[PDB]
Amino acid sequence: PQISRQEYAGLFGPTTGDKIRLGDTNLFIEIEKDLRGYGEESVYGGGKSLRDGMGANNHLTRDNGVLDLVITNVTIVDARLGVIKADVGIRDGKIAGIGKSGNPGVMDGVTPGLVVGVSTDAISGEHLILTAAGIDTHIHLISPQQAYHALSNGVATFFGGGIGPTDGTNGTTVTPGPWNIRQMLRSVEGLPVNVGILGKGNSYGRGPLLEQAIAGVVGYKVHEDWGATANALRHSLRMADEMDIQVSVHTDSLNECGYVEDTIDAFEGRTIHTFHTEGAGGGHAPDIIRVASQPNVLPSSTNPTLPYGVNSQAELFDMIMVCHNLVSFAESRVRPETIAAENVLHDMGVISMFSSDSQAMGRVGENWLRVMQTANAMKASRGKLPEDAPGNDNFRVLRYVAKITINPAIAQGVSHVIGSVEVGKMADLVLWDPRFFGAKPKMVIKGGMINWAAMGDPNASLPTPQPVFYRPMFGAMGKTMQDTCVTFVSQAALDDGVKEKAGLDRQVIAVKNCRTISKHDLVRNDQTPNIEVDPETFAVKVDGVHATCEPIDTAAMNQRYFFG
Amino acid sequence: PQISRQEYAGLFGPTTGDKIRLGDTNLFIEIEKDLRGYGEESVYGGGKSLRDGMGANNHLTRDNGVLDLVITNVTIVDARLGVIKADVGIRDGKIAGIGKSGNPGVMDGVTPGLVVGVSTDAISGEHLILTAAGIDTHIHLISPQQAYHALSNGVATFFGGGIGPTDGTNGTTVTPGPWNIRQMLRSVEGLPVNVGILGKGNSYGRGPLLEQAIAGVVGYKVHEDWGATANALRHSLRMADEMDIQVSVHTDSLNECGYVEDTIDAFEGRTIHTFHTEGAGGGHAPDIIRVASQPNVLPSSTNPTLPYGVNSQAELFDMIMVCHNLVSFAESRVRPETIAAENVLHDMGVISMFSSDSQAMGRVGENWLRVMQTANAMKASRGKLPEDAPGNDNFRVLRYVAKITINPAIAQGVSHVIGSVEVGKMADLVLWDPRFFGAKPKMVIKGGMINWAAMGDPNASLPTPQPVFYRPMFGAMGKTMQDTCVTFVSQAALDDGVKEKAGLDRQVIAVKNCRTISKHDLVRNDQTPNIEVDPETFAVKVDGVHATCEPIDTAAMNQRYFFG
Amino acid sequence: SEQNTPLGGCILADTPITFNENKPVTKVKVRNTGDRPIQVGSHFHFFEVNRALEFDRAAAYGKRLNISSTTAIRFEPGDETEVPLIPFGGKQTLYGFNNLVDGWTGEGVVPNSERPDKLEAIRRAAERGFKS
Amino acid sequence: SEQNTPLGGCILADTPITFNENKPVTKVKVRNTGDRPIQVGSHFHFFEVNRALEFDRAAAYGKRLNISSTTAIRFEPGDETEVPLIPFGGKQTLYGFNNLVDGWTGEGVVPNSERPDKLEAIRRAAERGFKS
Amino acid sequence: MQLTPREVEKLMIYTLSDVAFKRKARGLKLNYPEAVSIITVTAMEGARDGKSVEDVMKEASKVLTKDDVMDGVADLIPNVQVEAIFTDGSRLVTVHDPIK
Amino acid sequence: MQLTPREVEKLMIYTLSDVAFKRKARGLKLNYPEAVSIITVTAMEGARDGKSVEDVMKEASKVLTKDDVMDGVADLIPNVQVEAIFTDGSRLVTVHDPIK
Ligand code: NI
Ligand code: NI
Ligand code: NI
Ligand code: NI
Repeated sequence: PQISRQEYAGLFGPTTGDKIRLGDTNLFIEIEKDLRGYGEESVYGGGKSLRDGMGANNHLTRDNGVLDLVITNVTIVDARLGVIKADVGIRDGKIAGIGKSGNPGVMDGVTPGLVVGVSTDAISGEHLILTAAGIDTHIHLISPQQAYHALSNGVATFFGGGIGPTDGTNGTTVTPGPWNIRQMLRSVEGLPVNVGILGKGNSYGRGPLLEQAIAGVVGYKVHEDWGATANALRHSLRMADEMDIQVSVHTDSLNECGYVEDTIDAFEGRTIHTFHTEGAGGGHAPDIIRVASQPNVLPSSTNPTLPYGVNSQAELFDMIMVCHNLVSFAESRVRPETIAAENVLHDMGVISMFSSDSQAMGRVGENWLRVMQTANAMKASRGKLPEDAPGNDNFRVLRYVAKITINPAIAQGVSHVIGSVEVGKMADLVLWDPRFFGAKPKMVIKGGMINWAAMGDPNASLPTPQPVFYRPMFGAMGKTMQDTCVTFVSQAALDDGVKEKAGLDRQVIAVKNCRTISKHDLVRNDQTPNIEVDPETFAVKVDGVHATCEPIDTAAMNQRYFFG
Repeated sequence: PQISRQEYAGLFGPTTGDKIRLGDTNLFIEIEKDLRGYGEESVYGGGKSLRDGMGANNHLTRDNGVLDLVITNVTIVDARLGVIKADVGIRDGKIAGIGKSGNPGVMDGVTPGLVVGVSTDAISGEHLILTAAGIDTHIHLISPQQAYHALSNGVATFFGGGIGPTDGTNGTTVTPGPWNIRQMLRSVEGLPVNVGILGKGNSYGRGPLLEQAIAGVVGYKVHEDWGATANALRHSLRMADEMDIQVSVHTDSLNECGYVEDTIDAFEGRTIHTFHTEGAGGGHAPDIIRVASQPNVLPSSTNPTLPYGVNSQAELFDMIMVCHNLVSFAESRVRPETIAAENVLHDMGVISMFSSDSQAMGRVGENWLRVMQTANAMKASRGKLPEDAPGNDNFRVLRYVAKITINPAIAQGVSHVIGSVEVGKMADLVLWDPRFFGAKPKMVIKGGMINWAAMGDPNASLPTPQPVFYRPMFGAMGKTMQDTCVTFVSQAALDDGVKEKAGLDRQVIAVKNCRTISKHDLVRNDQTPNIEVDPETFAVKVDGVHATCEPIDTAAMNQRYFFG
Repeated sequence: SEQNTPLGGCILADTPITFNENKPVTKVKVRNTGDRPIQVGSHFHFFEVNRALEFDRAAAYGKRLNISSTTAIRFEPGDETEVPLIPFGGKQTLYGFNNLVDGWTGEGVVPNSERPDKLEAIRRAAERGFKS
Repeated sequence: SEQNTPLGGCILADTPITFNENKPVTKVKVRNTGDRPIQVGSHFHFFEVNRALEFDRAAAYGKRLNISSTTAIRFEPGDETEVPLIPFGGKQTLYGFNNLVDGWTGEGVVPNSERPDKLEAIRRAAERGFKS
Repeated sequence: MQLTPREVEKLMIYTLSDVAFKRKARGLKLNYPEAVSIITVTAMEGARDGKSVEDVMKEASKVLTKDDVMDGVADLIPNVQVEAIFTDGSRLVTVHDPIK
Repeated sequence: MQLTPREVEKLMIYTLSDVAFKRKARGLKLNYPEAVSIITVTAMEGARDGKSVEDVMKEASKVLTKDDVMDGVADLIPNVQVEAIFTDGSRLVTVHDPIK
């Protein structure tokens, strides 16, 4: 038979050629591909297709590869797969398939591995967007409660450091030394997010670095506050290459031991992650932004400058002046010209990642929000990216998504296990209502279980009655919370028995592929142009073109959606 | 700079748009894609690019993901990847990557995972074709020496049965009972091919089937010789579905308990592998070929009828009359009309696999030879397949390749580990000279080591001096031969500790995904047309069209190449 | 357009969706002979529907309703409706429902005869009380 | 054509191959001042070639010969040849050879100055005996 | 007072609606949370006042207009549901398309 | 309403400031918590009202005097900080020496 699109959509959601508005933004995504045929559509319910002997197989044991979970008729927004409509399948807390789910007994075209059976539960994705969960590379471990704010914006992995609210943690992403590391590994067992910890890089010999490596860190953080010296850099990077771990940097803002060019030379063409690349959050003043030209630099921005708004200068000024309990350090630190420039460079694919800088100038619960907010402000000011397709904003959206998903993963050497909706990966997933995209998710799926969700009255006759607020779920409960969460570590540590030694019940996974990567390995954000900054007026030129845009008055996904 | 194609080719072999003649055939393959850029071409030698600190990395330890082996500048002919030019990389006896190999320090565009280093050895693929190793699903375990004949035509996996030259083995692919199975598992430890063993299916209750399942079989073989009854079928298939193992069949030639239609009904829409689907090798006379219409049937032909030649009728006649120590059984068994039909159906994608029937009417060392011989006879008679591209024979070639590679694997539930040149798979690979394609390989790579090769005088000053003949290599030696070879088993067996119990040093891998598959899951050979056979004249109609072709006088890759 | 779409809204293309196009269609006449409403879904094995439904049961062997996945047809007491039927796909292996088949429902290979397991099924329906 | 190709032969297209197109080219003049032949390959760090070769060594810093991968240039005794030079790609990290650099050979970020590690390298060449 | 989890949870509603009612009275156009609050409490208070489910439903579907909300909020609130304590017990109230 | 941890937390502020504003209107001199509440909500409400960070800052630095607080409270409140949701997003507001 023949059915109208409108009727089809109502049953099954949007198909190839259909367009979806991402909130109250002016971004419109379009479905590129529909992997789940027509006429044999898998839906859970009374009188529906995923019933016994019909869409569901009723004779196969689980060891035949029957699924543990299926997400049906869902729109996948992923930086590597693009914008597709598919069934998604989970087995052993891993993504087994993307395609057409059902029962091959009674159905043509069931994707191998997507057999629904006796073992299978179901999620109805018809009117939903599925993303990879975000990854926040710049976490200060000041407060355990950050995790909750994060899960509530669709972030489920933390990279950083600290030891609670010490003055060192308030300023840097460091967990210093083997005692403190051990302690912190043990603590995070109580958190419903994945974690990897960073160590203190400012050391003269190998000894003090190696120490922390074996103790379990995934990285070394080089910070001004503890000394952002050439020495620090050099030894940190040399060790890193030895240990297959990452190095992150917060450069010398004062220009004490050098200018940016000297820092660059301290990198010695070695892979490095550069936090708040613009400089409002720290770095060689006015011109740390020039590191975004280099192939060995994996650049990030912290989220308080994105998007650039009318209140942005006022805020930042006042913030530093309290951050550093303080004026010529101030107005040199806080530069309208470079902030605008950061925005543009993002849109170009020259700054490759978003981050929070949690409770050290940024907002742990706003990375997915701000990303979307930025994409939309930038469409307005610049129009369509050249690579956009005329009818849709896919190219753009997808650039931005890479920023909080696959790119962070790649940077910290965990793209083998997390960061994209792809076969063989850990199911660290987020479900969104389009109406709420970026802002307010439906749920978080954390190791194949729902860990976090928007839930109303537990006494009510439905799950939807008011008050609806974010709450832990069963994956967040008991021994499952550890079972479903990863503690990232060094291979050195893994090999030394960190899991036993530290007594960790978390999944313990070795970071890998941190040192052979470059800017060009980054997804949709692989551009290395010439960047020039004017030491007087702080004006930024990118391949000779002035890089600016005007501040926004009104943000999307903002006062409409939030009481906060 | 600018270089001529001809000069380029001489250095690096063929690139995108270049065409290669497969032997003395009229088949021409064309390179679809070139994955390994231009100007940074990785080659082993004195004064070349894969030297220390240049194309090769000299500072990374192996745990950074440096390769164990690299095959450079090679033309990949694979049923899932197609016809591409790439670097191929091996790590931990597995395919880590297909792309551009080198040193990211000094080179742009190195595929992740394809870092060449201190750990890396090299193979020069410039003037070579790389295939997946073939898989022979119909092996009679009559003679251990078959393995050598197989390796020498590019086959490295055996599925079948037997117990040496017993009358039961001479006729069927059965290893009957738990004692015999154990024995045979233990024996094959001495063979340089992968193996999975088949059991005897002709049983009334579950007991006798389950027995063999736990003992380690991957399948049950239902044969006339031991009874090809409805009972047999039914119980075999029911068990199979329980055990996630396969069932293969050799049907009742005499029509004793039934006609083909009754056999079909005994299958009870359950997945099944049908040997010698044409019938010259056994089966319901004249019309077993009609099983190739059914979605649950995974059809195979044995190799003595392919290609159809002028001596084919004479041979086969006389063969049965000795096979069965014997005339109205004979001329009903041996039908020119259905033999021609088999040839056509192959070319259509209706018969999905080639097989040998080793020393029980077919030729263990001729599967790759005959496949190519068939493709070429068929091009001649039929012309271009409709889906062929005008300038090339890729569509065709690739259909045929699927027949000895990925399709067998899928049928026996081992496509997860073997059968295609794809990332994450066991490196079970064959290297060929185009000049010799299908006939005479260069080498076999068996679990990441070279196990078998064409080697001349071991006393000589080179490897090439005469006499050149096939010889075992180091992968075929010592404890490595077991380390690099797989013994396929049932999950039941695996779970019961077959490896310990039987004392096997081989890799022991559980078969999986045998029962949810259908004809449509097969690669390039997924067609289910209407097939009709005339009970008088044995004429075959396929969707109403007479299915015939004329016999060949002269085979390609034949008397030019072989003394045999 | 884009200027008019609500928050999270969809802009749908025009082209209708065509489903089940290849599949051969059998029309059967269905009367509900019970006192209570009967409703049947898209993927149910029509052959095995509520005993109280009276239709040509033989014709529904291996069949489902040729309607949209997930939807249903309602048969109110004492009413007659014509319904389109189509065969199941895949392997045509039907386990469970009312335990009438618990197997293969395909045609097999012989045009202008019935498979005996079909005739068995049909006989068994009759004496389990499934109205034809 | 196809009718004319030998067994295993190739039918090559016409279009020439273009390599290293983006990369900036430095021409240097090279004299072999030794008594023995010197031959240098495509991926060798030209800066670090045989002491007996006399050329503008500073100009070869971070450079390779702009020739076909795997090929080489032969410098016979007492002969002079001009050679095209191009920078290395990737990370521009050069370890080993004659232990002149054992690092980063990039330009860095300041147009119309030299990085000091480059000047170090160049000085070190001079007093290890590498002729300029 | 022996407050149960259900009782305590309902304090959130009361607090957000008080803020919301103050804002609406300043002429502010309401957002999503705020609007949902006002509809929810209207129902709840009706229940307490002794009305029927039917009657409260009407009442709550009429408290807010398109004008009173920020553009688009309607699209965000297709229905509101709350359990309230009626004379005959706890009952679910669905309020259909409350922003007309 | 899909309340996030940040949203829920802010209800505490609203509840304490309502109490605080009632007390100030009785002529009670405010304590530390109470005073911090009133300054905080003033900012927050400004944000919502559509003002600039600059403008709310002024407003909040002027709501309470020395007279309105208990002796010494000033010494306890050198600055107040809150994140509010401005038209352009969430922003930090520092209010310098609010009790003058
Ligand atoms: Ni920082
Ligand atoms: Ni920080
Ligand atoms: Ni046979
Ligand atoms: Ni046989």
